[PDB]
Amino acid sequence: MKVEEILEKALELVIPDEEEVRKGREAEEELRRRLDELGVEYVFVGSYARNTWLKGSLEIDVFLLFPEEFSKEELRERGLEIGKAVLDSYEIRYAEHPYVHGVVKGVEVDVVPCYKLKEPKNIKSAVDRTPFHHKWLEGRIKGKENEVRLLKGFLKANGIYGAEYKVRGFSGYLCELLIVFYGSFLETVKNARRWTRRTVIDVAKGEVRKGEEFFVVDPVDEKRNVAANLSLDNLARFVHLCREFMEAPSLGFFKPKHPLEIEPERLRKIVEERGTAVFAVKFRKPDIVDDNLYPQLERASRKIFEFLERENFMPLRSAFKASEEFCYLLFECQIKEISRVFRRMGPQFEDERNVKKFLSRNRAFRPFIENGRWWAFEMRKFTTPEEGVRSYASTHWHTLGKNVGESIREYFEIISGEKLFKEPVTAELCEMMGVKDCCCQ
Amino acid sequence: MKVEEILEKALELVIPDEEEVRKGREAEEELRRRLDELGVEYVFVGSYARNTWLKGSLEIDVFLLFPEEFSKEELRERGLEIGKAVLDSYEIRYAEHPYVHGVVKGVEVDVVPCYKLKEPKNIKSAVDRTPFHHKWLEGRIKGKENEVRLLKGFLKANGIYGAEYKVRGFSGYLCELLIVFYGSFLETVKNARRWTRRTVIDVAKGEVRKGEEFFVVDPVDEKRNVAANLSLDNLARFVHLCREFMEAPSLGFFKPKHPLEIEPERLRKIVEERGTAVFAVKFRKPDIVDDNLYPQLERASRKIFEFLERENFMPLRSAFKASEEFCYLLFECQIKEISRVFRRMGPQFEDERNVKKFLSRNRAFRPFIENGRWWAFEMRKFTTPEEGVRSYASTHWHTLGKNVGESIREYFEIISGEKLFKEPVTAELCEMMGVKD
RNA sequence: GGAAGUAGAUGGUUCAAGUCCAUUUACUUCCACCA
RNA sequence: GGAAGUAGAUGGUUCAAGUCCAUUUACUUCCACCA
Ligand SMILES: Nc1ncnc2c1ncn2[C@@H]1O[C@H](COP(=O)(O)OP(=O)(O)OP(=O)(O)O)[C@@H](O)[C@H]1O
Ligand SMILES: [Mg+2]
Ligand SMILES: [Mg+2]
Repeated sequence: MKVEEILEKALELVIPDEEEVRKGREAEEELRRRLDELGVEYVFVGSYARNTWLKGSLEIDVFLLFPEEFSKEELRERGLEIGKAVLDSYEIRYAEHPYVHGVVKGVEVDVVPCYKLKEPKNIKSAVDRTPFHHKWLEGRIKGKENEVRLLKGFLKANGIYGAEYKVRGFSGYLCELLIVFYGSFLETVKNARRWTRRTVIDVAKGEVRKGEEFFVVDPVDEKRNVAANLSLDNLARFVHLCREFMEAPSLGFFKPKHPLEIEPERLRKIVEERGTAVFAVKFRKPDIVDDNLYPQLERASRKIFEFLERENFMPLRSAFKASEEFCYLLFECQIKEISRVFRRMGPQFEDERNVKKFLSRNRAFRPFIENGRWWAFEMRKFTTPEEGVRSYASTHWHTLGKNVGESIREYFEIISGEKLFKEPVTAELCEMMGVKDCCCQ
Repeated sequence: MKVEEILEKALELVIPDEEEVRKGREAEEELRRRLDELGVEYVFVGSYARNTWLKGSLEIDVFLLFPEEFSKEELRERGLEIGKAVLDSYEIRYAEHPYVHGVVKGVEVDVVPCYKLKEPKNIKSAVDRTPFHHKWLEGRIKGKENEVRLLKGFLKANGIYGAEYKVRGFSGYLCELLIVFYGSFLETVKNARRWTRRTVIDVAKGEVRKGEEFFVVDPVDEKRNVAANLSLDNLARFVHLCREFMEAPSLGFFKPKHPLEIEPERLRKIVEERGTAVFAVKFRKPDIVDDNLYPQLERASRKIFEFLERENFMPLRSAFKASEEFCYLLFECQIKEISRVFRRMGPQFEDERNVKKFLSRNRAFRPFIENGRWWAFEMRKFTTPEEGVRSYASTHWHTLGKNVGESIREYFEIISGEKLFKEPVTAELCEMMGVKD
């Protein structure tokens, strides 16, 4: 019931069992053999090399150390070559930096080429700091492995673990740095209660200061923010979570929640009670990696939200979902239907030439004078948010992300009501609307 | 059919025929006999005394001159007493300054008490500059009185004659100062096309200058703006009217625009086409003079319009109507119905104590973080502008004018649709909506 | 692919566009995919 | 009766509103009712 006993039981959730450890060790042995046989230069890095990986998430990182002189294309060719040669099976899928993902003896492996630099200043490939991260952490993280695993488990259970665009949260490496800086999970959590959007953590200097934004200085590269891709809102969520946990510590904070199946009827009743327009833009998912797709979904949904705000539909929040074959951009608005008529501002009464020009247009209704200015009634070409978005997405597809917008150009549809509640978007609708009691465990 | 021809056909509408001119003289005969009987110091002033009133708009002005020693109360009692004695029929209804309205041999009369002071500066009673107004216009208006009639008829036809709150247009006295200034109706109309909201007209100096506001300076009182009560919008409407007349002169500018009757069903159709929420607050009309009522209706309208704005009902315009029994506050809104759920801004995430208090509130839905701050979903008590206004008027009756607010306190209703279209508000709704035909 | 920045060009909307909606050229940086 | 200003005294709403919604005391003009 006290934190210490909570943390004891939480360890059972985050520490790999021996069987998984063994499986890891054997795959490592086979990998070393295959790599030694190739006469190639490599280093084991990341959480496997440092024993800071989470139970159930074993993945080995092998880095291939190439001459700095190699072209980016040579780095790609050789890296991919070696990767395919040493893995039992493999997939090649990446946004910018080339690497091979695959499996050795049932264990997942990233085989990543990088440049063998003397110093990680003026990095040549995106991943060149990673060998230096490992060397910096290796003799500083000893005996703190399980503190790292607690922080990772805590973050993961609360959906803010990982720096990738799909999460915009805390990387593993960031977790390790925090644990070195504060000494323990408990100390990190206690101090994070006092973090601000201006907090700078400089682990190499042993220092917390104030800057322009939240910045965790990489001890390997003073210019690098390790928390560069942690969103303001996810920072906010972690700070609030640390405050909640200290107030009432519970094993529940390490237990992930999953969305409940909600009947389309609970949904109908909820939307009816809210009195809002709830609708989605649906279109075929571009065949691109997550790290390209997610910022494009984010862009498309903002541009449309922004359209809905300037057209006076009073959008509340938006959300999105990428399924296997489709994407959905979700919106909720306060205004289900607006009037046809609106006001357009004309010139001041003194300005005769400009008043003429304003009055020259034929309208259904007479212009009028109000507070020394001419005004006119005009008519909208749409009166519902759905009609607005049909128009907007048809004509502004191009501004909705490179691949998302091109897909929307080819086909999109607007869905609402039970048709929507039948789409795989109920978790996102529930979160968007702040529906109580729709998640469990 | 050119400009000067239009102006001459216009005279038949503004110049009183000799029979009503005679009607006035023998009422003035009977007035001077009755007043020349109690002694009484009195002086005929106003438009009758300058010969500048409109055809069929004959009212005589008689001013009782009282020594400056007379109290506020004795000016009232003694002045009212003389007015009652001298008039065949009489009514006593006023906002501040006491007078008697009545009839003598079929002619309307005002009997007005005032202080006979030297210099109309540092004024004692509200009406003290009027006899001096007349002493200035005496000769200066001779041979120009028909140009005055032309201007008054032009303003009267366009709903902008009169300085009273019901109108907020041009006073008869102002009309005479303009004709004295510019020389003719035509010259006034020609020049007024170039008036701004900043124009200052000083007749005593004989100049048009640019000042802080529209200020037609009284020659007998340079502190006083004769156009004090002319609304910016009615100035704007006159200036435009002048531009329209000079661009294409017509006798139609001198005839009152037709009432143009619209039946409930056509009005209904138009509202449906606009897609707006159109409704009224109806209540019993306070038994008060117009000059007290109309500023309160304006205030009530504005206060409710501002409520509708901040409640996101997107009001377009408002209007009001006073009948014999009832008053109506009319509104058109872009939003017929709003959602029950809305967003309310909470504190920045760093502020632990305020977040805690923000989150302690009992709500139907879970609060959320957006761009570094907490937000709550909250639930409205009303979802339509009619129910919103019902709540507002019940709760804020006190802020809606002294008497108008008191009447709303005891009873009001919100009315829309066929029921609203049955009410005598059709003129105001058409004006509000810019309805044509 | 997304974001930030600098120096520009253009279309549309409007009585009126440095100001709103978009389109576009160059040079900068950054982030995600490994950590 | 409405409006503008000078010195304030409250209440309500809100996480917090010297900034939102209202209430009130004194002084000081102004406007409409006649012109
Ligand atoms: N041609 C135009 N059409 C529509 N709106 C305009 C136009 N020009 C200016 N505006 C408006 O003015 C904004 C541009 O800022 P700017 O510096 O011109 O102030 P401003 O418009 O002159 O404001 P104000 O008229 O109230 O002084 C725009 O956001 C827009 O709302
Ligand atoms: Mg790994
Ligand atoms: Mg008169």
